Amino acid sequence: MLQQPTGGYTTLEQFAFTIRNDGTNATPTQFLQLLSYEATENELVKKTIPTPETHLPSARNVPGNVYIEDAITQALFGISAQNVNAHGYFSRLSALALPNTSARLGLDGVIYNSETINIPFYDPAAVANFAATYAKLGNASTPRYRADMIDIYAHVGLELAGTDAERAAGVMPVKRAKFDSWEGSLISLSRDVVNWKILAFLIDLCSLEGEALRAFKTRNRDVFRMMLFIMSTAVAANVVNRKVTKRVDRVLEYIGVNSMRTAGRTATITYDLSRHEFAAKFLQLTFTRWN
Amino acid sequence: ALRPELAFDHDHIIRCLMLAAANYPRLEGIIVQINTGYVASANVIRPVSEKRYFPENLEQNQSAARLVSAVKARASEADISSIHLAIAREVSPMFNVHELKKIAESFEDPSSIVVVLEFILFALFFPTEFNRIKGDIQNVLLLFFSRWYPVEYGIFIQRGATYTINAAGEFEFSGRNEKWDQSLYLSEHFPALFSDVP
Amino acid sequence: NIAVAHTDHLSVVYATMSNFMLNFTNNFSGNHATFKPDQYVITSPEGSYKPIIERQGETVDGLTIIDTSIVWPILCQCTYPLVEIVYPDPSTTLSQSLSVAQVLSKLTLPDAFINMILSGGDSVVMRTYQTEADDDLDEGIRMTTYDQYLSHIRERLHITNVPDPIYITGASTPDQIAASVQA
Amino acid sequence: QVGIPKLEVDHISFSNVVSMMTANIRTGDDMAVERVNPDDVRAINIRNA
Amino acid sequence: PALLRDFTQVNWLNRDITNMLQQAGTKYGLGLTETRLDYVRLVKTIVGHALNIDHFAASVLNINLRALMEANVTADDRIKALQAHSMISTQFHGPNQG
Amino acid sequence: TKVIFNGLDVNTEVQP
Amino acid sequence: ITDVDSTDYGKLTLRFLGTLTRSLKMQNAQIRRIRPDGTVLRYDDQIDI
Repeated sequence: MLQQPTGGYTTLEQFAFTIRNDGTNATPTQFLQLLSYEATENELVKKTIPTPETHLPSARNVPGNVYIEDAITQALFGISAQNVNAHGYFSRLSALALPNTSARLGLDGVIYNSETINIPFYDPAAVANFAATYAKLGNASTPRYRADMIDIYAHVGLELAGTDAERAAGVMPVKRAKFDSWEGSLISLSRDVVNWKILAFLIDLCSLEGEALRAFKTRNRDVFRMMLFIMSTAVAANVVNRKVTKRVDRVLEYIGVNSMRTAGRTATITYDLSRHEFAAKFLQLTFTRWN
Repeated sequence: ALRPELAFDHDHIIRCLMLAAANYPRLEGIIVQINTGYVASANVIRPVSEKRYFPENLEQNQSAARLVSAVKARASEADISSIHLAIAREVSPMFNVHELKKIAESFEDPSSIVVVLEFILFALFFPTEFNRIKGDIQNVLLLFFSRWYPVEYGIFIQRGATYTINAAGEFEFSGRNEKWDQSLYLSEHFPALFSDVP
Repeated sequence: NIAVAHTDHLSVVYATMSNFMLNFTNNFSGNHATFKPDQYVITSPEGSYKPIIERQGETVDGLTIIDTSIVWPILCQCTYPLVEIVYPDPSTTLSQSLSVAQVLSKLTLPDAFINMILSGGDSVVMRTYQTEADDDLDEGIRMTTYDQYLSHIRERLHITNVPDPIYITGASTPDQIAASVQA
Repeated sequence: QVGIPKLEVDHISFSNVVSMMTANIRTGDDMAVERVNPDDVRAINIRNA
Repeated sequence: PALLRDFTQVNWLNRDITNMLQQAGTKYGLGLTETRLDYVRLVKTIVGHALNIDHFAASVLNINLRALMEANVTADDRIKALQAHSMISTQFHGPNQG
Repeated sequence: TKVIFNGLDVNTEVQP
Repeated sequence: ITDVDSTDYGKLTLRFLGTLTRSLKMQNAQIRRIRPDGTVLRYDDQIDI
């Protein structure tokens, strides 16, 4: 029954987000330094983000317990081909949104009906606010509710590849980002970033207050710029790798502009139609909370 | 005067019957067995020899030919046991959420009223036992209010096809068209076509 | 030509059958606008879950999938007593259900027993640390794991109307420790 | 402190967790699903729909 | 060559295995490891077994099962293509399985 | 004759 | 051993699946009321005997 000192569960060594590359294991901060980019002249301008709709879906009665956490990641950064998922037990979340409920949310990423014996879980009070915002992710494919899978991506590219000199004006030149690679590359970061404990992050966003939110956003604006990069190569138009003499570069076509089908096919992670609606519903919901 | 036996208890028999309604699957079938034989013993109803549903006679006719076959492909056979099972299901407690043997019929001609009339007569001889299946029977009833005659369907669906009874009273119609499926029977969703609100 | 022998001889049939030995749960439907099952569940604090009513397809027996076509035979091919009258004696039904209530109570006995043994219950397994002075393999303080608490103590003190045990203070409250524990 | 993926190193491992399948999940069989004919052909509508 | 950690006469080799295997780095295991339960039905389905194969063959067996379980399409989405092959105004009643 | 049966029906067969 | 046989126990048999079996190891199973969402409620008298 862990608690947060307002440092948050992210101020802990229990679960930390680390990519493995370079023959040893490294933190996200060290990785991003390799991403160097130029310009190709198609101005990607920051639009406004429309507020979400308050109505929460109903968690249709369900016996047993689903791994609510699993699906959140298994859709966003899921590597292995994921079939249609617009359907599913994806809104049991809202059953935590009400005041007095007994249903608890454990560590590891499960949603128990009744707290059982020997299972460590997040604090029942700070998991409430996380739900009154993310249980709203249940209606991701209901017509007349789904977000728009175009404009948010403009917001995304201004984040992982936008030098501050640009974001302060709200406009930037479309970039083509290439870092140096190894073998599997793009697919390897996916099989890696999947098992990260995303819930250990999102809970902090909706609780931690201005004192420990300005400090929280400063140490974690990088764990965000990591699960935002992989989520981006699932959109880019090309992945062709340039060649030096012995070196290899993974030029990525157009980060921040959204096409409709993956450049990866075989080389990188791939999305599906049912997932395009999903990524837009996540990316929209999370940005208001972050920004 | 004393009997004398070990007094038949109220409790326990209620708990041991309740635990059996979670492990033992055929409990329901045994509860039916005891009170269905009572119906057949009281000699309340029994099937007859000949048939006489739709005639008033002088039928078999050329114009009737269409209406004749519509009622014929709806006729249930007077099986002694099938009759008793309907009278018994009316009172007996259930553990599985049963639903209707569904029919696919696009309401095309005036002779298709022989389907909506069946759902009327079923809702009278068995008013309970009609509550449980009220939603799945609603799903095949909306075709009668759309294809047969619209405008009302267009303004009724505008309000929505489902509501929640909560808010300590009142009704909360959700402005969206959805299907029933029966899987959401035991929750906070009442089929909105049976509301009564105008 | 049916309603008389349908709302008299058949009406007094349900009127009595509504109150038998093995019929208990309310299946009332006189207000389709507002009515729900209100189901119960068998749950243990030690990870177990079993409902009484649940979603499933048809079983290997004719209790699921209610046929709605069983209406036309009972309006045409069914002679009534047309109201000679036979009253079924109470003996054959009162004893019938009395023995069915026996099989259940005698069949549910094993798994309610062997299950009960591997539960422990009415125990704690605690440890006491000697606060110097003179020891005694006693006194000191009484430690128990949180999981042992929630299983035995928490569901038992919950039956009565007592506010849940007070949290130990980071600050010192050697004053009201027992005053809040008194409630 | 995480787990280094074993699919990329040299030295061969000789024991690991394999995701099996129980006797409940079954694949590639049949469904006794039934048909119901359109009854009459004359009043079918391919025109728009 | 770890499951014999206390069954061999050869003395030198024994002390060695029960030292690098006892180590605070690695650990051996065998049998049933964990279980994934079912949502609506409530039965065990996908069980993990700490099997005795090698990493090269165990990797291939997991690609298969994962692509069978990440399909998320039940055998009931079969009757939606079985119907594209008959009179335009026909239909089916699926024996729901999930 | 149209006989009264209870459960679901069996006709055509699907394929993997 | 006491004659009273269990032909089927805890096991549910659907006709289109076969014969699935549950566990039988409960503990302090206190029959309690379920709220619509699928959560154990508590003891509110005048509603639960």
